[PDB]
Amino acid sequence: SIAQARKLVEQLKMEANIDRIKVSKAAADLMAYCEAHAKEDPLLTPVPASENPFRE
Amino acid sequence: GRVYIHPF
Amino acid sequence: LSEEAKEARRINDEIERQLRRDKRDARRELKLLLLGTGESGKSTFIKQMRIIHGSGYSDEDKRGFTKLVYQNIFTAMQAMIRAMDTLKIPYKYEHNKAHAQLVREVDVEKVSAFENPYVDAIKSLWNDPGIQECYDRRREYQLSDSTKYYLNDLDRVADPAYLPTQQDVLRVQVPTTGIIEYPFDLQSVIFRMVDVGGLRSERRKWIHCFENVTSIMFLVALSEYDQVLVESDNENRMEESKALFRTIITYPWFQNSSVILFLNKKDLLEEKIMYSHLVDYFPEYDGPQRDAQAAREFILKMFVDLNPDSDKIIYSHFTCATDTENIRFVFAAVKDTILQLNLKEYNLV
Amino acid sequence: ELDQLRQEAEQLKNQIRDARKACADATLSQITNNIDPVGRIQMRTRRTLRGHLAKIYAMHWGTDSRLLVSASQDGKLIIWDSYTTNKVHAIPLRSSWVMTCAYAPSGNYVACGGLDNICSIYNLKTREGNVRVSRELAGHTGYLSCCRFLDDNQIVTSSGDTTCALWDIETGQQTTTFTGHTGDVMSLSLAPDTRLFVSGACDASAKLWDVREGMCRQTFTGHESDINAICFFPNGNAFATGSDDATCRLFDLRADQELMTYSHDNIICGITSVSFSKSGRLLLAGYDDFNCNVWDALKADRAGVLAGHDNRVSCLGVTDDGMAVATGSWDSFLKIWN
Amino acid sequence: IKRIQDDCPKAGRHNYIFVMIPTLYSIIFVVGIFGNSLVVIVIYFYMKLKTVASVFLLNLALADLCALLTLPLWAVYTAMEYRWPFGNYLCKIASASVSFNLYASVFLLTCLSIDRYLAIVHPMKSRLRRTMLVAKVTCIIIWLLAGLASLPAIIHRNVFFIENTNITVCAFHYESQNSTLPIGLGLTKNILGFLFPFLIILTSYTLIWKALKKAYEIQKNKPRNDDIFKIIMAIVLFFFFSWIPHQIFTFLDVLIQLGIIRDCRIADIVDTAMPITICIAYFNACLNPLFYGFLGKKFKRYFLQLLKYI
Ligand SMILES: CC(C)CCC[C@@H](C)[C@H]1CC[C@H]2[C@@H]3CC=C4C[C@@H](O)CC[C@]4(C)[C@H]3CC[C@]12C
Ligand SMILES: CC(C)CCC[C@@H](C)[C@H]1CC[C@H]2[C@@H]3CC=C4C[C@@H](O)CC[C@]4(C)[C@H]3CC[C@]12C
Ligand SMILES: CC(C)CCC[C@@H](C)[C@H]1CC[C@H]2[C@@H]3CC=C4C[C@@H](O)CC[C@]4(C)[C@H]3CC[C@]12C
Ligand SMILES: CC(C)CCC[C@@H](C)[C@H]1CC[C@H]2[C@@H]3CC=C4C[C@@H](O)CC[C@]4(C)[C@H]3CC[C@]12C
Ligand SMILES: CC(C)CCC[C@@H](C)[C@H]1CC[C@H]2[C@@H]3CC=C4C[C@@H](O)CC[C@]4(C)[C@H]3CC[C@]12C
Ligand SMILES: CC(C)CCC[C@@H](C)[C@H]1CC[C@H]2[C@@H]3CC=C4C[C@@H](O)CC[C@]4(C)[C@H]3CC[C@]12C
Ligand SMILES: *[C@@H]1O[C@H](CO)[C@@H](O)[C@H](O)[C@H]1NC(C)=O
Repeated sequence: SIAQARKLVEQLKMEANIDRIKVSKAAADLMAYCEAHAKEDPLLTPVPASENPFRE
Repeated sequence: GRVYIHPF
Repeated sequence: LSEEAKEARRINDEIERQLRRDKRDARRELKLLLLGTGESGKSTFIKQMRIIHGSGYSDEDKRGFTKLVYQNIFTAMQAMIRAMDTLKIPYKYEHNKAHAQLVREVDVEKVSAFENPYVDAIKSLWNDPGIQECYDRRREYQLSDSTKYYLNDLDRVADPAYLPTQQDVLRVQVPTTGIIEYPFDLQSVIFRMVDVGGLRSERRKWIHCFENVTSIMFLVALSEYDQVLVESDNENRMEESKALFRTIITYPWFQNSSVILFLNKKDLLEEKIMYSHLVDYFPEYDGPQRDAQAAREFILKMFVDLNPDSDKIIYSHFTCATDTENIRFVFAAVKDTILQLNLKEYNLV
Repeated sequence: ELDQLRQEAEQLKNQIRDARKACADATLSQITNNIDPVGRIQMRTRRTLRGHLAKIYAMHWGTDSRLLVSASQDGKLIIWDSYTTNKVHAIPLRSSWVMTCAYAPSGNYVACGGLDNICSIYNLKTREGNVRVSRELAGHTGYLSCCRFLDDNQIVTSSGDTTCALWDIETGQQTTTFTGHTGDVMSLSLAPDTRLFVSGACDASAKLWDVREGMCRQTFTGHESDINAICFFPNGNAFATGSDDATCRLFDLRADQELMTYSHDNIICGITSVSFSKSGRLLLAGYDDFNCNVWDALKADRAGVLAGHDNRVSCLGVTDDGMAVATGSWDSFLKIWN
Repeated sequence: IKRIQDDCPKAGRHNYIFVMIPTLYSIIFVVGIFGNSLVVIVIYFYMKLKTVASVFLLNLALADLCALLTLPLWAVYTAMEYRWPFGNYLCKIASASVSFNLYASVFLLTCLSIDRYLAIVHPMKSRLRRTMLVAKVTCIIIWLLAGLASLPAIIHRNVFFIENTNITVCAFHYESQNSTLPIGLGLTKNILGFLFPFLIILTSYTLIWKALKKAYEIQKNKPRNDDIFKIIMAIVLFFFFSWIPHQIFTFLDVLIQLGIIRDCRIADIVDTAMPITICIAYFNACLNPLFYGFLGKKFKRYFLQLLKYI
């Protein structure tokens, strides 16, 4: 009870100091990664059957 | 002779 | 077909033959889901079936239970000390107060042998009238029903050269935090009794693992109609067991599963209904108020009435903690469960 | 005094919410409004692996992206070759009740666990004849629901006692215990750098843990009902959670906020597994209505449906190279898609 | 077209047979297609062929369906005062189609009788053996054994020209007073078609009867003695009283051929009764979907699901 409360407030005050960057900055980095590696994704762009390790 | 014409 | 592809198919073919053998041998298995209430004699219930179904116990196997025997005597006595604090019952003798602190200090896991300072501590407390009165009020707080058994046998348990008798073995309980299985081989079919009473986690996460079981075994003690437990808001244990029984039946997983409802401790009901009444705990009861058979049938009807399906068959048996026909009843109820399923698929029933 | 501490906790929680409300300039949907849609996704079942006797509960791809291990409740741990559909190993387990499975990155070990509360390590190579149990990691007090190999000598497990642990296989003793959750921990995902890992629990919250220090860094609290699956975005700065709400939610580590929700009115069944593509564009999710759904992770619109399972699809994995997706279901059959 | 003479050509040539019999054949054909085809849908879509019971029940429905397929051919052959306009290749097939499917229908009912006996009288021990593979082997052996019994029919059956009436019939010719090979057709229908199948069916359902009495009395819990025991009596007696008229008149025709019977006054009734007894032998094919199907609770609810989807 009292012990658990002490731990919880310690965890919450420890969790507060992590600085949070804006979503627009974070959302841009998600787009930046998806575009750079879009070509290498085989499921996104189907591979020619010659270089498909499944079904010849 | 006997001609058995029935289905079965 | 290169050289390597040959060995790959040789390994693959060996595995497929082994999987075929295991598939063949799995047709002999039947899974029964065992669901005890907790206070019920679930431990002594299973051990009794293994003794009757051949097997047995040997001195090597027995010596393993010796540590558990001593541990049980402490737990038994320690629960009595905790109740003294709650029911506000003090001790008759001042010497016991000090002895009680020593019993609280003992660690059950650390116990490995029974030493002299602990014999007295426990013997003296059993002698104290306050502890005996607390034992007499065993319905209010969760306590072992076998404490008298061992505490009267303390002299042999105390002796260093001690071997548990088959009766001690039957009563001792081994703690479990996971599933434990008990296989019974009746030659025609091998039963896999799956005991899941000690999972202590959310039931919705693992209940679907037993979706295809043939039957569910429910062990309920008939002597729980007056055992109001004080840990909760003074709730009747019978009501809690009925709630557990109702919840398990309504799961969509067990729609095709039969129910075997064992009613345990019928001998204790006869001894205890003489000075206790059922009507004041269950007002819907209308009986002679002194008959042990009217209460049995009434208690059974309450459980069966909880089943809404009307197509799920419930098989019921009365066990007296020494019945030798428990394994034969399970075989009859499981065989009859299979027969009805065969009839339904043949469109005969 | 108890009220003073809980009021302080309430004040701290208000501050957490206010900080997020501040760093919430624009949603991900607004940023990705002028982007090219993926279109329709056409996947066909290239393979179908058979041999399990009962329901399949977990699978894991090898790092070489050709070998995968699957766990079924019949008591078998089967290692398949995806290309040629040949079984390489068939391990019989001591307890048939298994709920998780893992494959070592080196390819020498496999792990499994379940309602027995024990994680077993099997040595594949160098063991002549039958593979044997190298180790029995014991100490959990609940069913073991996930395990992931950190290295050849470090494995992180999650259990039903609301705690996670980091074990040393050689010694056999847990090194660190991660206990902040208030419900059953059901899933666990490791970061690409193997220094952080997220865990999902039944209290509808996800937490980010630091492996070495052993403390909870951030807590994410967007879901309503219990979380069944979790997976890191390939960049390592985001992860996706699937829950029984029939919705998948994306969270960002730096933003500390929920970005997008992938949900549909027709979908009312729970989500059993989730995984990402190699580029992170496709988010795959297995459902209880017997089929998988493919989502555009940047637009939250459905792109395809992986039908062909007649029972609940319980497990789902994507190869390291991104060539194939393996889904197993309670129908006892694995399928490889491409 | 071989030219022969009919020994007594007025047998079976009555006005009331050329109109009543083709009507019965058509009626059985309409009812049988509606019933049996409905059952095949249910087993494949709802029972899903996951059990040994499904394998046997599917084959029985299939055998009854194929027997009815060639019924319209015989309906118009009897309608035109016994004249065959279809050609030799069609009479070769149409005769084999009836005999092959009818033999399989009788043999399959014997297999269900034995298979039901194992699953009821021995519910525990039969689990080890009653696997899906054994069902497939039994079913193919049944169809193969029916083909070997139907083989004499496809051999002897041939189109003939009756010089006495200038009518082209297709039939079996008993040219000799002994004619041992064609009369092996007569006895095979009698011994391998009624006696052996009925002895097994009678024995198995008698042992099922005893077991259900003992099983229902031990439990004594809400027993439905009425429904289970009515079905067993209905199944066993219907098979006997729907096949015994044809087997009686088949035996008489064997006596006619041997020479024991020579008068055409009763060779007239034998050729008169045979179309009638074939009509009621098909009652099994058009009523098997009821006895072995919808008398149980499972198919009743499956049909209601179909009714909802209209
Ligand atoms: C199937 C069981 C009940 C046997 C049925 C036999 C029936 C179908 C047969 C046997 C005797 C046949 C009858 C024999 C004689 C004649 C005279 C004719 O001018 C009208 C038809 C009529 C009346 C036939 C009707 C059909 C008939 C009654
Ligand atoms: C031609 C015959 C042999 C095959 C087809 C028979 C069908 C059409 C008949 C025979 C049994 C009949 C069923 C008998 C009982 C019931 C129960 C009732 O609550 C709903 C209708 C239902 C389900 C009937 C539906 C029609 C039914 C299924
Ligand atoms: C050669 C001919 C004359 C006689 C043999 C016919 C055999 C080969 C054919 C005819 C009927 C067929 C069966 C029809 C129905 C079923 C059930 C279905 O699940 C497939 C197997 C099975 C059992 C088929 C097996 C092959 C089969 C038995
Ligand atoms: C009156 C008779 C002709 C009806 C048909 C009976 C015979 C053909 C049927 C009834 C019992 C059937 C057998 C039942 C069980 C098996 C076991 C299987 O491993 C091989 C096939 C076999 C051996 C079947 C062969 C066909 C069978 C013998
Ligand atoms: C082929 C023609 C004659 C149809 C014959 C159908 C006869 C043989 C079948 C169909 C209906 C069956 C009946 C169905 C119900 C019962 C009720 C039971 O308590 C006694 C048997 C009895 C009376 C069965 C006797 C046999 C029976 C009458
Ligand atoms: C209903 C089941 C139990 C028995 C049916 C028997 C029927 C199919 C058989 C038995 C005796 C047969 C009869 C035998 C003799 C003749 C005389 C003939 O000039 C008209 C047909 C007629 C009348 C046959 C009609 C069909 C017949 C009545
Ligand atoms: C049949 O044909 C012959 C000629 O081949 C003819 O003489 C006879 O009248 C016809 N009819 C009968 C009933 O024989």
